[PDB]
Amino acid sequence: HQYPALTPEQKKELCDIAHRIVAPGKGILAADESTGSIAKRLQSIGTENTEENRRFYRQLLLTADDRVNPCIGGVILFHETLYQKADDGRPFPQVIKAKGGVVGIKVDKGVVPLAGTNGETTTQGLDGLSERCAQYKKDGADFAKWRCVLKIGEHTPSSLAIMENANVLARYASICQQNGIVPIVEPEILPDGDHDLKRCQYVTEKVLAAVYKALSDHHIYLEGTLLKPNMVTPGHACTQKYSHEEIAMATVTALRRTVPPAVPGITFLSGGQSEEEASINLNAINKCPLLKPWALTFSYGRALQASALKAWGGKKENLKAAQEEYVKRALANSLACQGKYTPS
Amino acid sequence: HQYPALTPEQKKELCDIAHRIVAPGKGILAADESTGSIAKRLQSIGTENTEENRRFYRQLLLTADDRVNPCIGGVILFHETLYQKADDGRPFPQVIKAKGGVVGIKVDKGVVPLAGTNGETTTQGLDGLSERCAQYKKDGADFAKWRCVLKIGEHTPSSLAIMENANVLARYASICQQNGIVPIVEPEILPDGDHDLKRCQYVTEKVLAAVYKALSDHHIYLEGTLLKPNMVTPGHACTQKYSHEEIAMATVTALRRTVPPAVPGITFLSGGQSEEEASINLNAINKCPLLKPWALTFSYGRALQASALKAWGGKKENLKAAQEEYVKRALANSLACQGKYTPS
Amino acid sequence: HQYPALTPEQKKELCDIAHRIVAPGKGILAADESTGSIAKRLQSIGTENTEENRRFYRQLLLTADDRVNPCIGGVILFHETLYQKADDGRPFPQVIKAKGGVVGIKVDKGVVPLAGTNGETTTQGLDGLSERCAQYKKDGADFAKWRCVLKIGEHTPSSLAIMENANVLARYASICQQNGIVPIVEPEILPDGDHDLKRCQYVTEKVLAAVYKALSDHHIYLEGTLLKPNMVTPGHACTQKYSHEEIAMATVTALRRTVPPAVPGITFLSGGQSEEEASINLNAINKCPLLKPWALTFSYGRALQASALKAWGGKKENLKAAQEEYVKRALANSLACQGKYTPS
Amino acid sequence: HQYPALTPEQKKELCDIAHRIVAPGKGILAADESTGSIAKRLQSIGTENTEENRRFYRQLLLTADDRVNPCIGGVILFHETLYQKADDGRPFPQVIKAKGGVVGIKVDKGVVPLAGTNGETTTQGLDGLSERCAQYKKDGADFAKWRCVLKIGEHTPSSLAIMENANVLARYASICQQNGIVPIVEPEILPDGDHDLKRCQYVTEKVLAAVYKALSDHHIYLEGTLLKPNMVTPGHACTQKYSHEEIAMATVTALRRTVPPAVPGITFLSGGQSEEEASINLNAINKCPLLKPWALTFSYGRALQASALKAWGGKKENLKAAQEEYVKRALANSLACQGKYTPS
Repeated sequence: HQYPALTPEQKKELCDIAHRIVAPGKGILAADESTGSIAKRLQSIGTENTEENRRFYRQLLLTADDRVNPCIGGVILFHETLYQKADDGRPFPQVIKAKGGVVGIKVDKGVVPLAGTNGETTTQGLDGLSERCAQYKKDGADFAKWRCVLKIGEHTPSSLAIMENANVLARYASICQQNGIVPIVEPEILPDGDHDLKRCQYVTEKVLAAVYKALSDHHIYLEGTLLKPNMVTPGHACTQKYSHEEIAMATVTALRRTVPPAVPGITFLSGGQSEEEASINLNAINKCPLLKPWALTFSYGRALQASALKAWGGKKENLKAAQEEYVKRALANSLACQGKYTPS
Repeated sequence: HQYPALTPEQKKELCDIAHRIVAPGKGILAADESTGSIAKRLQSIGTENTEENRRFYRQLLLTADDRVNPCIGGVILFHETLYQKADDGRPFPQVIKAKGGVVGIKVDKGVVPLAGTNGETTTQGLDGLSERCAQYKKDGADFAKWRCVLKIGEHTPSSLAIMENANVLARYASICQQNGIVPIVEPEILPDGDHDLKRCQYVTEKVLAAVYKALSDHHIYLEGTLLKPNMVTPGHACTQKYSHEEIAMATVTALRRTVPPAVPGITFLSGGQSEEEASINLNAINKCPLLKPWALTFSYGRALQASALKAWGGKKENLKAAQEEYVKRALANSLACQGKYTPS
Repeated sequence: HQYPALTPEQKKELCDIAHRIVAPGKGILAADESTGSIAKRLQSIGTENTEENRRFYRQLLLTADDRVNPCIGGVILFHETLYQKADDGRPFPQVIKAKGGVVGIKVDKGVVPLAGTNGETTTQGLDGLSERCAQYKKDGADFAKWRCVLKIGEHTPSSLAIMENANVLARYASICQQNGIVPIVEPEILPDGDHDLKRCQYVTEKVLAAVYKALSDHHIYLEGTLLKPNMVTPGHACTQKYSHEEIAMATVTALRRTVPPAVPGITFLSGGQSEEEASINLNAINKCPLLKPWALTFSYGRALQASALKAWGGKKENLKAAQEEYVKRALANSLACQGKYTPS
Repeated sequence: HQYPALTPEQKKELCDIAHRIVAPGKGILAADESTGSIAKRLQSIGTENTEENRRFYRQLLLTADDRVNPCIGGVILFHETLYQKADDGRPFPQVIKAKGGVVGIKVDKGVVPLAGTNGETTTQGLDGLSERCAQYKKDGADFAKWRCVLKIGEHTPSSLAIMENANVLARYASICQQNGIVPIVEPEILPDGDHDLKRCQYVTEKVLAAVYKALSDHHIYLEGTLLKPNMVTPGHACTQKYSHEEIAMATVTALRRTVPPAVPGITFLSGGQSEEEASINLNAINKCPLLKPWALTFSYGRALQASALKAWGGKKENLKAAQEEYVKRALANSLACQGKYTPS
């Protein structure tokens, strides 16, 4: 480093956090559903949108039993959710730390259109981000989430969208690492479209290559980062059927062609997939015959808890049973990231 | 345009605004002194920093006589200053429009360090900028100012700083043009250092080339933009003495090597220069024997009003006389941007 | 310049050559038809392809009367054609210098496919180019031609092709300027396709912006260069009919949005256009109401001499008459680059 | 792949060649000493420079015993050396194939200065490279070598030099893979200078990141490539002493931060190092506690054969003994790339 951006102590801290997140059998739980998204989910389960509703939803998910201690290496919370307290009164980050995980917080402020593109958007949130990261690390958070959205179309992702999303991801990563927070670079490719699996693999390769070029450009310490990419899955309109083995082969091939080995782990996202589909795909990815020099685990916000949310149904009396459903995913996903999961 | 970013009506509006700003004999007045900067200036003149102080300072500058009608093509205001009212009670943008100018507003939220660079910084402010631009155009503002800071050092400006400042400038320009506001791209090179004039010219050429590459990348309509670059002036520690003719030659050479002709005008900045130094340099630049296909006018926040601020001295009774000093610059600067100014 | 690439004497020489090429009423004659192209032309006129055939073809074109002294500011020759001698025995560059022009030589060695693109190609020729440029300047040549080919398709020009052609153009320009030769940057967009005029303008803007970014990157002295772009003309399959005024508006708009004013002149290419079509389009471009800070002249290899080639018909006795046809274009084109041409 | 550059059969062939080159215990022998370099070496050993001299030098090295069958996975030859024949009369590629290796050929035509840089140079050789690669694959060659030179100075490597060398490396790689030849990307950093090990690591990280960005840009199939980087070794004038463990840590750290796992192997270069120094450094690199997902072997043109060249001394009678010295390195280097080498 000509002008170092991190002291060796800071690099040690970021490496420790990142490796404790993606330790074998551990994955990320995503409770980052903002007001609109959690309102949509609560409408789906027939519940009104209030702060107490999110509070008992987190009580359902965050305050689970001790069986999910190794499964959940970390959770990502929302701002109010990070500041909210449990029924017992203890703060939620304290609950997560007692459970054994690490607290994370969604940082991005949403997507804003790019002028002159076919619906391509970039993500904002960089204003005053250093102060927010300092405050969130004061509040027990040790990693952050920033979601950038790129879509596969006939003429998209354009060069402008790819480089702009990569640059804002790198800026967010630098600001996070300057404040002791491990960034999660999340270039997320939408599964919408008629594109087949080969097209998705090609676009994922290009996007990840530009992402890590931008990370190298901004002097990002790669061992203090995580990756949250979409699995290489064909579009909903694609008539060709691809087995889980083919999904795993394409995904691991893209990650081996792009992601440097200094990345501690790759935490995949749901991307509209079902819980069983995501579990089987993660198990196949962890069972790929290729050489995989980074941890391949999960960061799911829908797969782990769709069954639990349906079981709760806006009712308190189902709580334990609903919590059971959540465990029924977490343990299973702990087997998915270890390549030890057997469906049915 | 594969996917057009502006309708022809919007392009016409931006072209009209930009050309009315830099019409012959017209320049930009910069009243963008934020709380810290205006507090420093008021401490220099021995005045406390309150909202009423800024209010009567703008009353001194904005509510001048009718002799400055052609000289001042537009002014840039601060958020409170744009929302503030005069002693008569009329809003300041109404005063500016009655005077004949066009209202502008400083948009950037300040500079934030870049990790891993020798003090290089980027500028933030993109969060929710479209809504702010819509509100400001509802408030009579038609152009905006975003100041990016690049400095000439032994190993700076780095590639990272240059491309990051160019990219954020292009993003700000696209957001502004999407809301009917003409952006002023302001890559400002600090005069600090021991570098000579050749080094400053080289760095200015590289920075402007990257700036307009980024503007082309983000589909910026160049005719709806303005440029606010520093004149090619050597550092304070540079022992070599450069005549105003050499300053003009280097500046116009850099602008001809970099700036496309679609740019309606180039409004220079003070950059720590004195009022007479800036006036003479602008007059020499407008008298350069080369072919200059864009308007070369001024955007001064110190040169036009340093004498007026000193004359005011925190006292109301000097008002008219202080206003006279302001006029003593504006008329002169109207001669500087027409190449018709004679010192002494 | 941190490490200068040209001494002031070299910059003066390049500026002098470039400005003498594009002096008002002067344009470039292109005799760069390689073995395949000149063989195709001679087959079209029913003549076999030998060295003597090219020799008397150049005798037809190069050894014209004194009426074409101001019209032809320079010619571009082939390697053998540069080394060939006239019927009188004087070398062809001596003939050109006596006529009043400046000798140029085609430098590029042809196009080679880019792997992984939809037929996109880059241009080779950089190997040992400095020695060849030194030899050619020893042989009276003062400028050079390098043709890069980009095509407008559904998904082309790709980012790879655009940046690669721009980079090889900049490398060729740097090598030429290091040896006293004024490069002609020729990013040529094929008119093939169903794309309309707006698409061609957009692609031309992007290509020219990347070209001049690459020229700035390689420290090219812009005043020692020329530009040979295609006019913004719709595809052959485009059903919409665009007037010459619209062609001129789109072309000058692209050039004003992209080309810096330091470029001494822009010498357009035929691009499959007819002689009268090219003459009328150049006349309209020179009559555009916009501000055009660079010379807008011609570099034609087909328009100036198609009539002369047809008149010759592989026969010596038509020589003078065929030469007359050539003059019938050159004078007319001298009126086209001055905006003084009247059809019929 | 939107427009595939290689059929699956071609990818299989390139993967097979690349993995057979860097199979465990195998490395590259470099006999690429051009006329000037081999003349300098022969002057050092007191021998005149003729074709027969190179012929018996290759007879010394290429026609060794059967003990070097697993050690030497491949050799890189010169054009004449590839076309030369042994004393028995069998062609040298046949000798290499019988020994068990794979034939390679140096492709680059040398370094040419970059205008406007502090001595930075780029490499030429792309002209007609596809035909040469086709001919060389017809002559038994299956991989190629292209050496690009970047140097660490006070202000170098510049951005221009880094991106230009990366782009020409990617172009060479694409041309090679289009003709069944596995390219060796060789961005070689000169050890000249007073820079310490941290500076060399930083520059190596940036150069490798740009190199693989350019490889991704040109659609290079990474599994059909090899890498030939310099070990992260401080300058000759650097007063600080770095242990072999520190060299290994810095080198593997740079490779893990930059090189994707799809690269079959990384074959280091001598870089002016001694034979024992290179062997110990390679052994330490193969013994690094980090996760190394690519083969880490050698590509030495001086370390393997300096002792053999000194033992030969321009005399035939020492042949066997000199060959013994060559074996004394090869076996040792087979232990260096397996992490099984013990000095003394």
